Amino acid sequence: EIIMVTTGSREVDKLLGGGIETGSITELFGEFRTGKTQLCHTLCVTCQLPISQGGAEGMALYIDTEGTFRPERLVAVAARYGLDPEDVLANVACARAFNTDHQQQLLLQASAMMAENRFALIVVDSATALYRTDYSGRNELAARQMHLGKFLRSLHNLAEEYGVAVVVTNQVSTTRLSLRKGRGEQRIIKVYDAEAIFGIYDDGVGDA
Amino acid sequence: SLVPTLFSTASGKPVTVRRESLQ
Ligand SMILES: Nc1ncnc2c1ncn2[C@@H]1O[C@H](COP(=O)(O)OP(=O)(O)O)[C@@H](O)[C@H]1O
Ligand SMILES: [Mg+2]
Repeated sequence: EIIMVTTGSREVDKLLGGGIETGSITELFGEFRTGKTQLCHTLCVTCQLPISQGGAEGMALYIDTEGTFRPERLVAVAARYGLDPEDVLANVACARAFNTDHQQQLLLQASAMMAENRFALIVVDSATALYRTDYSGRNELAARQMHLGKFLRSLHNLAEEYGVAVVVTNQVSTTRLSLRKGRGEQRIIKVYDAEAIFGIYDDGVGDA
Repeated sequence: SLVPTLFSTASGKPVTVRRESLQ
């Protein structure tokens, strides 16, 4: 029931034992421009790839709280994997929620969508931009970390129930990965415990 | 009877779900 979604980089997948595991929450920790969003975009297409190709053969649910979701990037990634861009764009559902009111309803909607159709990955970029304001939207939210914790708990339940991979990004069962900047435009990833170098290109995350 | 969602396809198509599913 647990499948590994290729990250687009053989080295990274090798370190991750195949890639992003399904049925669990994988937290990506990294500063700005570490490739957290770019990684999510690549995964939103790889999740649709055939199992043989390291995919979960499923759709992707993208919860954008940073407003950095760009469907065009998915198209470029699709080209690399020889997948019809129209289909990949239709196989990725995205909800751009910055207010807590909408963010609070996304989980419920996600469950219904996953119950009605087959999804393989749920992306949350980013948890940092989540629950910034209170329910009214007028003020700051008290004890945000407590609210965020409950969100992740329910997200883990969806992960276990619908057996979908969940990648949650954080600026600066849960598998925690840290992202960093390499010698040049290369990136380094390692588990919080042994490191791998990957690159960010038009076609998306890859090796070298 | 379907219900609207905040989600939409990257192609721009709005996403809906049956109320019973939300139930
Ligand atoms: N089309 C592209 N080609 C090459 N590198 C890219 C491309 N798009 C983004 N990147 C790289 O992605 C890095 C991280 O971007 P992003 O994942 O959005 O950051 P964050 O992890 O802060 O969300 C940038 O530093 C940039 O060099
Ligand atoms: Mg981001």
